[PDB]
Order: sequence, then structure tokens, then C-alpha cells
Amino acid sequence: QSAQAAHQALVEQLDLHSIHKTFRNPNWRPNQRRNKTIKAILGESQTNIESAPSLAPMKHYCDVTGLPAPYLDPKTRLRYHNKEIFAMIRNLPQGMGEQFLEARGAHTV
Amino acid sequence: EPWKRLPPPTVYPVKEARFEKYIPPQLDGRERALAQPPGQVAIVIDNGSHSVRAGWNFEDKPRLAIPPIMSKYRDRKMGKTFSFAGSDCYAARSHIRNAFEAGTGIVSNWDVMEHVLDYVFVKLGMNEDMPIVMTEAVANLPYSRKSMSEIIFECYGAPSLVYGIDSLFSFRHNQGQTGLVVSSSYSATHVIPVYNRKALLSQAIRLNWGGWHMAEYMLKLLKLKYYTGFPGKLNSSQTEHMVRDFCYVSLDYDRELAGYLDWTGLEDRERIVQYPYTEEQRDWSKSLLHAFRYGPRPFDPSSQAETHRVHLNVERIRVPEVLFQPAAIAGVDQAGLVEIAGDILCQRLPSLPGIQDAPDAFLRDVFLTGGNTLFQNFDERLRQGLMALLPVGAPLRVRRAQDAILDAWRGAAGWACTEEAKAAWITREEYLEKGGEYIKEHDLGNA
Ligand SMILES: Nc1ncnc2c1ncn2[C@@H]1O[C@H](COP(=O)(O)OP(=O)(O)OP(=O)(O)O)[C@@H](O)[C@H]1O
Ligand SMILES: [Mg+2]
Repeated sequence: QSAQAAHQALVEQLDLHSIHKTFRNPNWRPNQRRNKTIKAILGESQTNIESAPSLAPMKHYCDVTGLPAPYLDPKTRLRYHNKEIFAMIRNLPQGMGEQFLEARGAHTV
Repeated sequence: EPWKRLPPPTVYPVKEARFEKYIPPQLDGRERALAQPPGQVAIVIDNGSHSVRAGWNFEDKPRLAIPPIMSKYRDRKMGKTFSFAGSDCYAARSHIRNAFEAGTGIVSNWDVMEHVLDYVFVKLGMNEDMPIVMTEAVANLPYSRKSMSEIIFECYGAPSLVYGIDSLFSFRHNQGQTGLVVSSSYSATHVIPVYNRKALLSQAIRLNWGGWHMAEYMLKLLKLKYYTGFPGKLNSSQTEHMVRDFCYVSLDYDRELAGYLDWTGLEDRERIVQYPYTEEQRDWSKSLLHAFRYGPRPFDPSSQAETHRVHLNVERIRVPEVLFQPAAIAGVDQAGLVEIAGDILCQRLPSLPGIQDAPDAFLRDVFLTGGNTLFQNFDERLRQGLMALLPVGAPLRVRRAQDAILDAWRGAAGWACTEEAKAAWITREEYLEKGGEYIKEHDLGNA
């Protein structure tokens, strides 16, 4: 079908692999281990010291809706706005509470 | 009942990163480069984690803007390898890899990066030698600079290279003499004090929140809101366009938030994006979660048109506010943007003994850069936050860059061939002497 043939023609027109990069040095070949992670690059040091913690009091927001939360559930550890959302929170499926914590990046796994 | 009286909803089709058209090699660019005076040409690469922007120093805008992605695979139905390294890679099989470590400003997949540079030079029309100006991250890691230097010198044979900071090129392009540069970008957010055109990078701070984190966080929120199971495929490429189109910074978060889901007026605090569906006395009207999920109107799962749409509501404002309230809203456990800028202006710069007229000289130009500042009210929110911390009547001004995305490239292009820049260039022979960790320290670059 012409539409598929046109798609192949476009895919060929977009392809870089068919093109010889005259400006490349053919002799140079990288160390394949060069793709280190930042964790590894830092750990090899033994300036990304620009991070900044905080000490101001933290306002409390509802884990379900993001509205302000007066209440913290001692069971699920979710913060909730009102008793309707408390009804939801304790009716959550088996793994869903951990997902709401993960949006805060809290975890108990 | 009010929902009978409300109009039909207005709904926006879901946008996503997509291929639009092929662009050929721009041979007129190579021609113009050979026509310029000697020593007044460079290839300028704003190596942004959201877009690589590339062009000629003698031109007013980049010729290329592409994601730092490659797709390479063998078509089992044709027996040949295909490779793609920009928006030719459709972000149709999406074997995508990205040059950057996700949520950081640092290049780490050098194979993708080298393919991206191949695409850049091909589409700039190089076929066989030109000075290269390239932006790097603030405090870019030495190992990362080495690897990029090796590629530029040893693979591509370029005569000269220099590394600057996109934030600082943007400041100088906007006549920045002295000020506090606030950059919020795809990878990160930075506050850098600049004194007499030189950045005091020992006093700069990084937030670790930016436009990538907002798209990811918006995705988490939507997957939670519809945890019963949204039938569309939710991608952070879509939520990026939602954050761009619909989110804005609150001028008064708690007072705007607490009323946001109020049934009156929610009709247009909500905004509705539709995914492409395949066409075939206490109740919902008093519930909060219906308003949160479905707004002022009745819902039925029978309508394929009313499924396959998400209602944004609180995340219209909740997403941008992570910059200001990082631990509260997303557990980022870092000082908010106003607290960071306040700490620099109030504590550091008055203490730093070499400086004169601190903070006041800096207050006269707090400067906003990078795409993730483009939220509405971002300036006024930042101004009012700082105004409470600064002494009464301090001459605080907050100013936006012109064209806050491309303007960082324009700064590098205008700087590229100045004598200050050419004093900062490293030649290949200097690289062969010193290796790629060495740099000429200069006003716009790392130490
Ligand atoms: N009008 C807009 N309003 C809000 N956000 C926007 C707007 N336009 C672009 N963005 C977002 O801002 C970011 C673009 O930032 P920018 O292009 O300045 O960074 P970069 O140079 O690619 O990255 P970095 O310096 O962090 O490596 C993206 O996350 C994009 O979705
Ligand atoms: Mg950038």
C-alpha cells in the first residue's frame, strides 16, 4: 500500500545510518564503559555541593486532593482533607496507599 | 440543578511530542560561514537537556532545536539498521535513549550524545574545522567535561572549544551588569549571584527541581487521581504539554487552594483534555471526589467521550508551587526558591567581604531565565516573596529575560568570538597538553 511505501520512504529519508559522516575520525573508538552514572562519577572522586536543605515549618496538604489537610491518618500515614477522603483512604486497594506516599516520595517498603 | 444550567464543557485535545517534517542539511549556513571574516565564526551549541540548540554565531537564532535523544534499531523486516537522533525519532518504534541522566543537567549516555552531535553537524551542512562554543551545566562534573572534550577533539577534530553556562549567557545578553540570576530549567533550578559581570559560583545554589520534575510529578498525580484506571495511555510527554498550557503560579496559594474545589465556579477552574477515544439525598452532587475527578457535571461511564478525559483542578496550581514549597508538596526536602534567594541576599552577599553595596546592588536586578520560569505570575510571586524578606523600601526589581528559552543561545552566539571568549578558547594542542578536565576560567563558565 502506497501509505506504507510512503512511510518507508520517509523512514529512509530520516535515517542517519545510511550517511557516511565524513567529519568523523574513523580511528577513534571510545571506551565502552564510558557511560558511567552520576552516582559512580561522584563515588570515583574518593561542585554538586550546591544543594540547600530547609528548616522552615512545613505546611500539610491532602495526599488525595492536595487541599490543606488538618488530619493525619495513623493507619495509612496519609494526610487527608475531610472524612469523605478518610473513607476513600481506608477503602483503597491493597497497594494504593504506598503509591500516594510515593508521590510525596515517602516510602515504607 | 446547576449542572443542567451550565453550558457544554470546552475540551482541549491532548498534545504530545511528535515528528512534523524532515529538515535537509542547511548548505547556505556552511556557505555563509566561509564568507565571514577570519576568527569570527563559531558553531554555537546550547546543549540543553530539553533541546539541543545549534547554529552559527553570526546568526540571530539557532538553526536546529532537537531533543537529546537517539533511536537505533535493526528492522527485522528489512535486515538493515536504522538510526535517528532528534525529532526524526518521533518523540515510530521509539527505542529511545537519552543523553542525559533523567532529572539532571549532566550528560551520561555518551553514545546518544555522540549521535546527537553527528546529527547537529550533518544538518549544519558540514562535510569535509570550526570553533565550537558549548554550554555546560553549572558545576558540570569533571569526568563529564572530559568525555565531551574527548568527543569534540578526538572524534570531530574541532580546532577550539569553550564551555559556558546557559544561565549566564542569557544574563549578559540582557545587559546584565550585576544581579541575582534565577534560572529554572528542564533539568534544575539555579540561583546565581553575578557581581561585575562575573558569577560568584561559590555562592550559587541548585534546587533539583525543574520542568522535567514537574512533568513527572504531574504524571504521578494524574495516575493517582484516576487510579481506578484511566483508559488512555498517560505519558509524561503529554503532562509536559499540560504543565505548559494550563499550570500557573498562585499569587496566594493557601487562600486560592482552600476554595479551589468549591462547586460554585469550578466550571472554569477546571480544564479538560480529551484523549482520542475509539468511538463505538446524599449523592455525587454533594461529594468532593466527584468535583475533584469530574467537576460540576454528572458523569457516566457509558460515554466514551466522557471517559478518556482528565480534569486538572488543583494541579493547575499545585504543580508550579513545588518550586516554592518543595518539602511540603513533593517531599523534595530542600529550601524553596524564595528561601534560597533570600538566604543568598540576606546572609551570604553581605557577609562576603570582597563585595560592595550588597545586597542593594543585586536587588536592582533579580533576573529570570529558562523555560520553566515562563509560568504566569512567576515574577510577581517571586517579587512579593523577596519583598517580605528585604528591608523596607529596598529597590527590589524582578525582570524576565526576553525570549527566555532561545536567549541563552543568543548570549553564547554574541559572546562566541569576542576577545574575552577567544582568550577562553582551548585549542586541540592545549587539550593534548592538558587533557579535557582543564578549562580557561572566565566570567561565564565554571571554575
Ligand atoms: N511557555 C512555557 N511555560 C512553561 N513552561 C515552559 C514553557 N515553554 C517551555 N516550558 C518548559 O520549560 C522547559 C524548557 O527549559 P529550557 O529549554 O530553558 O531548558 P534547557 O536548556 O533545555 O535545559 P537545562 O539547562 O536544564 O539542561 C521544559 O520543561 C518545557 O516544557
Ligand atoms: Mg538550559
